[PDB]
Amino acid sequence: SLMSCISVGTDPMPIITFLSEWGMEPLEDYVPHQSPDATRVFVNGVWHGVHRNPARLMETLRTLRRKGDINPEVSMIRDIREKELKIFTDAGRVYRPLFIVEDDESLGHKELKVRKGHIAKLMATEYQDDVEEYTWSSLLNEGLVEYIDAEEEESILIAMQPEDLEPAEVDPAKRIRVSHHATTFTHCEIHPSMILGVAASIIPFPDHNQSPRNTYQSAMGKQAMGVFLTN
Amino acid sequence: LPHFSKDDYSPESKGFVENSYLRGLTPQEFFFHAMGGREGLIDTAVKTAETGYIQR
Amino acid sequence: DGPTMREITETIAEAKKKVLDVTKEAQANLLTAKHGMTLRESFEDNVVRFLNEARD
Amino acid sequence: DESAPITAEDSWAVISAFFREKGLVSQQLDSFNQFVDYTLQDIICEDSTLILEQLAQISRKYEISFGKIYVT
Amino acid sequence: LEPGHAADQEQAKLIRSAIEHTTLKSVTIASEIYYDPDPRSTVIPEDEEIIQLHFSQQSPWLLRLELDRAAMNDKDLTMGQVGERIKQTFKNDLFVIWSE
Amino acid sequence: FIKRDRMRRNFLRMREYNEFPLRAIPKEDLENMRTHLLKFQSKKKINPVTDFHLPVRLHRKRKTRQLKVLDENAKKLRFEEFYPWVMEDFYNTWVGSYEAGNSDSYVLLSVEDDGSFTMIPADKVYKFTARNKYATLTIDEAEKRMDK
Amino acid sequence: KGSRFISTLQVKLYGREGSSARTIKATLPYIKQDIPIVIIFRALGIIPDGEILEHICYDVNDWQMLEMLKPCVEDGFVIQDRETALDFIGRRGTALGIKKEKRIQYAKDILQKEFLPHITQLEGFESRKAFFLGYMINRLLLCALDRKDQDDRDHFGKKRLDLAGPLLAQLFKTLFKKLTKDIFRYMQRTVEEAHD
Amino acid sequence: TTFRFCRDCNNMLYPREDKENNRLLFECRTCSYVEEAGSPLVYRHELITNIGETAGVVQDIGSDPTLPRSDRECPKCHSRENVFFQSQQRRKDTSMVLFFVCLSCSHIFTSDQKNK
Amino acid sequence: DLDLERSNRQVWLVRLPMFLAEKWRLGKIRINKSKITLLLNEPHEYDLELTKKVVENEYVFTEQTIPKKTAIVGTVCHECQVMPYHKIVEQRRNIVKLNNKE
Ligand SMILES: [Zn+2]
Ligand SMILES: [Zn+2]
Repeated sequence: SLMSCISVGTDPMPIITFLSEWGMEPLEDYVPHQSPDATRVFVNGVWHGVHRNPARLMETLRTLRRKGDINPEVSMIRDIREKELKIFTDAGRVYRPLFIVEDDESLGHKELKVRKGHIAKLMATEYQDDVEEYTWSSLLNEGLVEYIDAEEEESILIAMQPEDLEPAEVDPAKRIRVSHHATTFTHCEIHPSMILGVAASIIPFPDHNQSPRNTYQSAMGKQAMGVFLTN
Repeated sequence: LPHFSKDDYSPESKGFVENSYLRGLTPQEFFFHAMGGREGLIDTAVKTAETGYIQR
Repeated sequence: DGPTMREITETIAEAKKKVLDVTKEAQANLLTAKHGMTLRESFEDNVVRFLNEARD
Repeated sequence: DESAPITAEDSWAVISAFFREKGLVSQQLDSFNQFVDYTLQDIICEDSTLILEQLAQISRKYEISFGKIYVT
Repeated sequence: LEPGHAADQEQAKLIRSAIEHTTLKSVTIASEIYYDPDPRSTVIPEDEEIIQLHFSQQSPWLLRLELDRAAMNDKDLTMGQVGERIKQTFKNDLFVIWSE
Repeated sequence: FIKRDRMRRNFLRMREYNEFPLRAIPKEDLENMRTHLLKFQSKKKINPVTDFHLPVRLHRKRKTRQLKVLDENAKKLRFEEFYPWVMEDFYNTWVGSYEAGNSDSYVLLSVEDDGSFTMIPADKVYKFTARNKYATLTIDEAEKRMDK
Repeated sequence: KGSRFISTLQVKLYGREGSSARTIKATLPYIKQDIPIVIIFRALGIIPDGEILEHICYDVNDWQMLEMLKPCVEDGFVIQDRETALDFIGRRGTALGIKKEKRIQYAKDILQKEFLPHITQLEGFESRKAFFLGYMINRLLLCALDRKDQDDRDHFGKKRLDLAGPLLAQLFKTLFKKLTKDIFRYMQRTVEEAHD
Repeated sequence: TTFRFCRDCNNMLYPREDKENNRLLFECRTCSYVEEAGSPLVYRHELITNIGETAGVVQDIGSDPTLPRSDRECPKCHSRENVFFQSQQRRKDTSMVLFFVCLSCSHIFTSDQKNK
Repeated sequence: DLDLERSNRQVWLVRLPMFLAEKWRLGKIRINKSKITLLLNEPHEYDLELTKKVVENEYVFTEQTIPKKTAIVGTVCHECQVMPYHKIVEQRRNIVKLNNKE
């Protein structure tokens, strides 16, 4: 799809070394009787220890990755019910970005961490074409947008579009949607239309078509005839 | 889909497209419909290879 | 026209009720899996039945 | 105000940022770039040496090293 | 069904039961093995009330197992057959009592 | 209903205690003494070899030119001792085993004759396990029995 | 880091459900048979089954799982010794290295180097590999007890995409060996004849 | 059920029948340790089960975002904030009853009507 | 020939971060009641952690069918983990992810 990228892989050592000095007791000292409730900890499918207070551990790594010291490719999944915490720095994973919903507010409810302020700071940079250089990266380092792989995706609850879904609580020609009954969103999609690849991003109103019809055009358009390069 | 909470058997959760091609499909419906639509393509591919061998 | 689209919207909405009910009956363990299918399957067929009668 | 929650239109500014930075063939480039920077060197140095010893009446031994790597 | 017995649910039910295969492991809840040594007295309270109840040689290891009703009452059955089935199964080396 | 590419107008026209000093402990001792660790894994509440037996004994129990594999020394060393550490009578018994999980981040402050400590990191750590508490085995017959 | 090894452990559960002899064996590499697990643990040095069971059932309440394990416990009963264990395995794969003292040793080395070549290949980690082989076993049991669904093979979370980075790596790596090998051979053969 | 292990042997104690005192003892086929039978029941088989219906209910089940909330009030807490989920017995014949969990008392209840 | 010398010293094991480990390849135990502290030689006042009080079947031993000169020095009395004061520590511990090669 358009937004999706693919990890290049990093070194797991810093994370492990970090995990050690944050409560992960090594495996050699593990005795399931005394630690009936510990959480296993994996790093690329290597059991590395257990942890006894993983909830505090998780949210530490997250902000440590939202700060930008854990390279944001890195996926970290806490599987509460299986008592497991998994981390991959593996190369080759497929991931896409998402807005972070912080259920924090003086507004007293959840809302995206990115506001008109940053939007302005962005459009200022595009129309630069005097430097404050708000780029994509700044949205990363400020903990506004996260990469999410497909495994980590299991443990989030994405909102579909901010407006229609974050604030709590009609044209009959308009299509019919359902509600924000879910109150625990932890992410919002940047734009739902970004689930389409390149070829299908040229169909107009692909949501008014029969599905195979979009597969056809998406394969014909490759044998249209245009200008292929200006030179 | 990761847009739903768990154990959600409502019609729109398990794949009931409700709008009409005129009104447009919401992004989930779109994806469920595309999932059903792909299964149609594969069958066609299969149903003609296996037909072709039978008839010969 | 407008009047029609309303009834379609209603007719769809009833199905959700009929589906909801079967969900509650199933989740109160009040159901009756007709011999020859577990409670799951019985639950599914009913749903798909209503959801298909609704479209038609 | 500069803290009002954004609206669905505002996304496309975010998306512009993404592509203004990542392009569309990023993954093709990013991986290759990684290979040239690191994975090349580390391929070399995983077997940086190979030896050979002959025994005399004292044993002569030879071994060859592999150091930095340079790409023009 | 038989030509006369067309559309008599009852008569149909009897046939359905007549051919539908039924193994024990489809009616029983769980099997327990004890060591209740005396053949006559049983450490389990109820088994006594039936030990004499049919006592009025044998190993000290009670094998006892428990069936659902609704299962056993779906393709409904009487343990009187079920027992004699076991009785007819191996021998009369395996003494068997069953609840009513 | 349209796409408005002139927005770049507005966005252009809008913007007690026991304190103890510790010093450069002699090295020649350490040049010959190696201070390892040890753990018994029998759950035996205390299991000190004070009650083990006497005496106690802790110890371990043509061609042309060629190229060989290459390997760092420590592994070459660590490998080249496949005789484990043992304790016995002449008959209770234990057997040692390398651990290697946490050989590093462990310096030791043994309560010496005084409360102070010379500075000592552990060389290695060993898992010591009992043996022959029932002393049964069919090392030969095992295959024979497991194939009846 | 090196050769991207392809060792592939498996923990096969035996006999269908309802059958008895539901015993559990594993298939180490270079071992021509598949070894009952209670052995492999002992080979790593976890003798008292009450431990072996604790490497597998991290919730002592769960007696289902234990029941499934007992027919494995009893299968290993003949062995109580680590070195016999190690010996037992050594019997079973590529017996060219006839040195008996080194037989069990080579078995002791196949574990160390060839058995879960991820979690490690250094010396002295069998406590680690032991728990893992427990975990791998435990997950097997959840499935045969219907406590978890079978695994899903299309879950895109478990795929990976090799882009031009990896694909060149895999390629270039082999092409680099071939370069050494030849250099070495030439290096050899020239020294073989003391050629300039 | 309820396996027993030896001590100073730590293996598991099979039952060895005492006929003379006429009761059941648990041997240890490796070291000769013995003891009684704390109950004459020896073995269970458990065809149709009702466990795992609460698999892994940890004190954090309230902290999982993806779990559907619900409003019903706990019989104990009479608080009206509870997460819920189907029976974790991932098997086909399994019913579709609901296990709630109140975020306050961590008490588990069920949506049932056939049997509570 | 092995010798159980005394094996009664109340050795206290400590787990420490690497920056500590490197620095160790004096002290001032300022314990207080059970909020045990200690002053390190300059550096900080890093307290001890009651990481594991009870430690059985664990003893220190040193050495110099080959035998060797065994000596059983002391027993683990309790296991400790380093309590890094935290200002620069987290400032560098987080910054432990700020290194690479060329
Ligand atoms: Zn015993
Ligand atoms: Zn409650």
